Amino acid sequence: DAEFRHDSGYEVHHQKLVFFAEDVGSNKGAIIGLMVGGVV
Amino acid sequence: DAEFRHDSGYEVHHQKLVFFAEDVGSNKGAIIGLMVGGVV
Amino acid sequence: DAEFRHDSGYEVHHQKLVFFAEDVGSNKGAIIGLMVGGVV
Amino acid sequence: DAEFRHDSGYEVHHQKLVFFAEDVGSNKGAIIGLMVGGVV
Amino acid sequence: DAEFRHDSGYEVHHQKLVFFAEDVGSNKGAIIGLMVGGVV
Amino acid sequence: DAEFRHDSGYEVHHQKLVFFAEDVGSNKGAIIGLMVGGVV
Amino acid sequence: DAEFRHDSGYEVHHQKLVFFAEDVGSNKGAIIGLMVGGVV
Amino acid sequence: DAEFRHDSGYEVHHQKLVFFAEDVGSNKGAIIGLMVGGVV
Amino acid sequence: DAEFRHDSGYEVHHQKLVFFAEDVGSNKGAIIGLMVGGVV
Amino acid sequence: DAEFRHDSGYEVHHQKLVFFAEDVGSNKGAIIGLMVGGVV
Repeated sequence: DAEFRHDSGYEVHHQKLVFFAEDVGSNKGAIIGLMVGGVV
Repeated sequence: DAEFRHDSGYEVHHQKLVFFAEDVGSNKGAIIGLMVGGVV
Repeated sequence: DAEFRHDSGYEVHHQKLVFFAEDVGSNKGAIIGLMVGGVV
Repeated sequence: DAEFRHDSGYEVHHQKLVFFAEDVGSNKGAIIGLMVGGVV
Repeated sequence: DAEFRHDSGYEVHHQKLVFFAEDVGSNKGAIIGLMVGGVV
Repeated sequence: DAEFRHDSGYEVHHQKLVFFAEDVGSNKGAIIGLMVGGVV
Repeated sequence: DAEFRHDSGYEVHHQKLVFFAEDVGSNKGAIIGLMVGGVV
Repeated sequence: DAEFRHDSGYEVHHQKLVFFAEDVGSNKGAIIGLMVGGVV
Repeated sequence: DAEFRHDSGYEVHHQKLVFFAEDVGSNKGAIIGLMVGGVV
Repeated sequence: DAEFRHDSGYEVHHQKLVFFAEDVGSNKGAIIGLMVGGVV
């Protein structure tokens, strides 16, 4: 319901070689998965 | 409803590389999984 | 609703590499798994 | 009351590599597992 | 009032590699497991 | 032709789904690897 | 050296899922490192 | 000692899921590692 | 002493789940490590 | 007499689940280690 009202939080403050999934407010009741990798 | 116009703050940072998921408020009953690997 | 009239704060930061599931408030009746590996 | 006003805390500042599941407040009737491996 | 006092602070950090699965303050009725291995 | 001759080896043969990197005869020199995950 | 266009083998298959990396008898510098995971 | 001209073949047969990695010959000055995990 | 059979041979195979990490035939000055876990 | 030979020239397997990590043939100036764990 409430989400576009204000920022429930924050992430990231300037960096290199970084990735993520920013999802807040209300999650969904199901299934989720993710994978990542890097060399050197 | 679950989070009124309150404060709450979050920030992410790192050096080389970083990744993940960000979910605040109230999670639901489901399933989640993640994996990561690197070779140097 | 949990997280009654409050603020709460959290921050994450590492060097080499870091990953995880950043979630504030409280856990729920579900399942979660994570795995990571690196070669030096 | 569970938590309090102002920043509740923080996690992850500096270190080689780290991963896991972060959840404040109180844990619920669920299950969690994680594993990591590295070769020198 | 619960864990120790009102406002507080928390941060995660160490060496080599570290991982955990749980909530700060206190734990509840649940289950968790962790394993790690490496070769010198 | 050190790569044909008779039947070097064999196994199972035929499947529902498969993925990887087939490298025979010759290969590269350095470092190789990555990370992958699948559900169900 | 017996590596340039040498022999490897055969295999892989069944009726589910398979993943990995196979290279002819040619083990060079840092090679073959990573991690993988899957859930049912 | 090594595979001095004497045939060479390898085959892998699994069922549910299988993963692996390695050089079919001689492990020279290098390093290799792998990790895998699965949950019901 | 070092391989001694027609059709060379083969390696890797199982049912439920299996993992292997190591150079075939012979090995030299190197290092290898692997770890795996499952819950069910 | 060669060490526990099961890789090259043969087949690698077991029951339910199995894993292995080490140099097969002759243990020279090298090091290898592996670990695994599982729960109900």
